[PDB]
Amino acid sequence: METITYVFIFACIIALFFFAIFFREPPRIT
Amino acid sequence: EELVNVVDEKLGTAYGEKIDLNNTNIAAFIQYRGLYPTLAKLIVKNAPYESVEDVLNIPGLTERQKQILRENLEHFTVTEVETALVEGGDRYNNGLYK
Amino acid sequence: AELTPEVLTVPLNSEGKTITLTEKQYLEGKRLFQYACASCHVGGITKTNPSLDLRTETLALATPPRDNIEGLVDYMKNPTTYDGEQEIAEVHPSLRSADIFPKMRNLTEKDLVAIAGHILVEPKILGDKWGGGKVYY
Amino acid sequence: MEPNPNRQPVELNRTSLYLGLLLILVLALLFSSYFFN
Amino acid sequence: TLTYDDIVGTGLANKCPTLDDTARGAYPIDSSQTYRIARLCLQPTTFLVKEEPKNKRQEAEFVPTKLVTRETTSLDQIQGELKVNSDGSLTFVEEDGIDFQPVTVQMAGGERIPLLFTVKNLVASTQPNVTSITTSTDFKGEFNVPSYRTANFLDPKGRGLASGYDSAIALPQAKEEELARANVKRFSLTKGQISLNVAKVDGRTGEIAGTFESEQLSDDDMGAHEPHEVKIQGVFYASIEP
Amino acid sequence: GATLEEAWSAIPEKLAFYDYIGNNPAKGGLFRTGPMNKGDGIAQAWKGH
Amino acid sequence: MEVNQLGFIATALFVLVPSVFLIILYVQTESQQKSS
Amino acid sequence: MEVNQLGFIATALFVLVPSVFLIILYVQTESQQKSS
Ligand code: CLA
Ligand code: CLA
Ligand SMILES: CCCCCCCCCCCCCCCC(=O)O[C@H](COC(=O)CCCCCCCCCCCC)CO[C@@H]1O[C@@H](CO)[C@H](O)[C@H](O)[C@@H]1O
Ligand code: HEM
Ligand SMILES: CC1=C(/C=C/C(C)=C/C=C\C(C)=C\C=C/C=C(C)/C=C/C=C(C)/C=C/C2=C(C)CCCC2(C)C)C(C)(C)CCC1
Ligand SMILES: CC1=C(/C=C/C(C)=C/C=C\C(C)=C\C=C/C=C(C)/C=C/C=C(C)/C=C/C2=C(C)CCCC2(C)C)C(C)(C)CCC1
Ligand SMILES: CC1=C(/C=C/C(C)=C/C=C\C(C)=C\C=C/C=C(C)/C=C/C=C(C)/C=C/C2=C(C)CCCC2(C)C)C(C)(C)CCC1
Repeated sequence: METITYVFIFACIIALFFFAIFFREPPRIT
Repeated sequence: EELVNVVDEKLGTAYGEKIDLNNTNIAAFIQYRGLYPTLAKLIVKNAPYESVEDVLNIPGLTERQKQILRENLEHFTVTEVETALVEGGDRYNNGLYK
Repeated sequence: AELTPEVLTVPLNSEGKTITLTEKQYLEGKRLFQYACASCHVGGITKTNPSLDLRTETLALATPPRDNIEGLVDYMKNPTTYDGEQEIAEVHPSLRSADIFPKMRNLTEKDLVAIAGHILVEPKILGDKWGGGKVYY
Repeated sequence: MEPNPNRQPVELNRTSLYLGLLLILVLALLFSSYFFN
Repeated sequence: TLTYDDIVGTGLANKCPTLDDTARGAYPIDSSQTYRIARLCLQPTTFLVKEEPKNKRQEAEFVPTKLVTRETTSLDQIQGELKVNSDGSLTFVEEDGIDFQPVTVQMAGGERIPLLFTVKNLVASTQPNVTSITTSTDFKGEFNVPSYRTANFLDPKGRGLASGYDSAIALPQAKEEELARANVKRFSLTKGQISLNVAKVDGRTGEIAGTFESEQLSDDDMGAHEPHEVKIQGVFYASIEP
Repeated sequence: GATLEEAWSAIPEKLAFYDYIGNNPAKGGLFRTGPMNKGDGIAQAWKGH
Repeated sequence: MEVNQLGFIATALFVLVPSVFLIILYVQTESQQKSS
Repeated sequence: MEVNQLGFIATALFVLVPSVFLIILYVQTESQQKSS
């Protein structure tokens, strides 16, 4: 049980890596 | 139906007061005039003694050695051989160093 | 002042006579003890065979008595187990056996007496720290 | 990387939300008991 | 003919000596000759753990297990006088030698069952009226099995038998009793019982090989769990000399 | 030609078990939250007919 | 009282998860005017 | 494994409650353009 809680965090975080890198707000050269 | 530690208990026999011929570590043999070195190798080797004296009748003991044992006989005792104390050839090197 | 004359005075013979001593000899004792090798023997224990220590009492119970500023000398000259049964000369530094342990060659009765007095003296000051190791450290 | 047209906004007004909440807060209040067995 | 620098690495030193198919030629035992054994070797292959049968009482099982600790298994260099007592049967009394290899096989489930493969304090004898060791002959006798661990040994959290923290420790005002199982560490002593049948014998060499089957117990773990039964199989060499 | 004893001791474990209402799917409960085990418990063995 | 163990994460999450949805969708809209 | 009982509602709510806040504040802003 609690070890899923560990693995759930561990995972949803790897996906916070997904978005923050690929759907991150881009650098606008102006 | 009350299981109990074996060494702790045998520490309660005469084993804790004197030197146990059949169990005691070979290290407690130095604490007396000229016993450690060899006599011990024979004391420790040589079967386990039912009587504290059967020490004196050990194959090949020397006319002098014989004497010593007699002399020191005071401090030797016995209790059933203790499986937990003798196994592992611990009696030669108990794991206890300075 | 603290390393006083008699505290530097120790038993000579199994018969009682005391040789007292000097700050000079004591020093050679230190210089020696370490050069004569504390490599197994460092502090007051015995790394090759931890069962035997150099504490005053231990040397007394030895055979022959080895607490005499004398005793240790025989030993260093010729070594014997704690049985005094068989000469241990080949496995222990000894003048009898110099060709094995070089350090033991440059040794003299002068140098010996010193390394000797060092052994019987150190306990007097260090207390138990002499026999024990690790634990007391 | 060309915008898709179908990007219509979303709607849930000051009230609908009160109902949405009254809807949950209730079942929650109802099932809680059975969720405790 | 092989040097250590020649055999090291092969994981061969764990597999012991063979006798080529020029065997079945019985060894001429005297009755007028003292006779002793030289390096009796037991190389094993099959470790079976009698399955702790479920509560139901129908034939308990002997499942097969996977070896873990690679090659640290075989045992040899065992020597002992080979007695030639009345009725012409041979009894071999082991005096010493490497014979207590600690192995841990992985059970059917995920269990890690560890036993102390050993043939110590061994006294093996064979059939009567035998003047020659041959494919016929066989050896059966008893053991002596201490326990996986010595007397000292501290299970994590400090407990121990002939040393060790002595109690619950980590838990100070905890409920004393019911931890007896853990605290006081009892030390086991039990009988083994192998069986040795020859299959390849050389008449002159004194050499003889064959299969063996030891049935012993596992790890007492001071008190932890009731041990599991184990049967052991493999071939064994064992040179005989006068 | 068998003891009524040899008789039932003849019948196989698993099978008696099937004849235990405790496995008859109906008996449950809509909120009876778990696996048949935190129910009658863990079946360890058949007592006997 | 011997009750089920997930009572909290069950009943609770049941409230806060859907509720949070509605919450979002509202302030996401009441912020069209930048107000909120 | 004998562990604390609130492990779930503790650790869990710890995640979903503050997180939901940020979630809100974002889509509340990314909806200024009515987009989202
Ligand atoms: C798991 C299956 C699944 C799939 C394949 C989709 C797919 C889609 N959803 Mg969606 N949705 C789902 C489950 C799913 N949803 C659930 C369980 C909810 C409950 C809230 C929603 C609520 C929802 C809303 C309000 C909207 C969509 C929208 C969409 C479309 C735009 C992509 C998007 O970001 O959605 C939006 C939602 C998600 C991507 C994840 C929502 C998960 C919930 C809502 C977490 C808590 C609320 C959070 C998502 C805030 C969402 C607000 C809003 C921006 C959606 C896309 C077709 C539309 C969209 O994205 O652009 C307008 C849209 O407006 N969904
Ligand atoms: C409990 C003490 C307390 C008090 C007296 C206030 C008082 C206030 N808060 Mg506030 N706030 C609090 C706790 C408190 N807050 C906590 C614990 C959070 C964590 C999110 C916030 C987050 C927050 C935000 C982002 C904003 C305020 C705002 C304000 C001011 C406008 C009234 C309002 O609706 O707030 C807003 C929030 C609440 C009334 C309740 C928030 C409780 C949390 C956020 C639940 C989950 C998020 C939810 C509230 C969505 C809020 C988004 C946004 C509209 C606030 C007002 C002075 C500002 C405002 O209201 O107008 C712009 C504002 O923008 N608060
Ligand atoms: C009997 C007493 C018991 C006590 C409580 C009883 C109160 C019951 C009231 C319910 C009325 C009947 C149906 C209501 C529907 C309605 O309300 O509909 C929308 C509400 O939003 C809503 O609520 C939308 C429902 C979204 C709920 C989100 C949680 C569920 C999924 C979460 C998944 C997360 C993993 C509002 O209307 C809708 O939206 C309007 C725009 O605001 C449109 O104009 C249309 O009317 C459209 O139907
Ligand atoms: C050089 C200064 C040394 C001195 C003065 C010295 C002195 C002694 C003495 C007095 C004993 C007997 C203790 C007793 O029974 O009361 C002894 C034993 C012993 N020493 Fe040294 N020693 C020295 C160096 C070394 C070194 C370098 C070694 C390394 C091999 C060594 C190894 C041993 C061993 C193994 C014993 C035990 C003998 C046995 O029982 O087999 N010693 N030493
Ligand atoms: C117990 C339970 C459960 C639970 C579940 C959960 C809790 C979940 C989840 C979830 C999760 C677990 C999630 C997740 C996820 C996500 C992901 C996983 C993603 C991803 C991402 C990625 C993969 C990425 C990629 C990348 C990036 C981002 C960049 C850099 C690197 C790379 C490129 C790779 C289940 C249902 C099973 C069953 C029933 C009950
Ligand atoms: C906890 C709990 C439980 C259960 C559970 C669960 C199962 C939960 C959950 C839940 C979940 C686990 C849900 C899920 C899901 C989901 C989601 C979340 C979805 C989705 C998605 C999203 C969000 C997104 C997507 C996307 C995007 C992002 C955009 C477009 C593309 C795609 C589609 C990919 C139990 C029984 C133990 C009881 C107690 C409580
Ligand atoms: C659960 C839990 C716990 C704890 C708890 C708690 C404590 C919770 C909570 C929380 C809470 C209980 C919080 C609170 C609060 C709050 C709030 C919510 C606030 C406020 C407010 C608001 C929101 C609003 C206000 C207002 C308005 C509306 C506007 C203006 C006016 C006034 C200011 C009035 C324990 C330990 C058992 C552990 C497990 C988990």
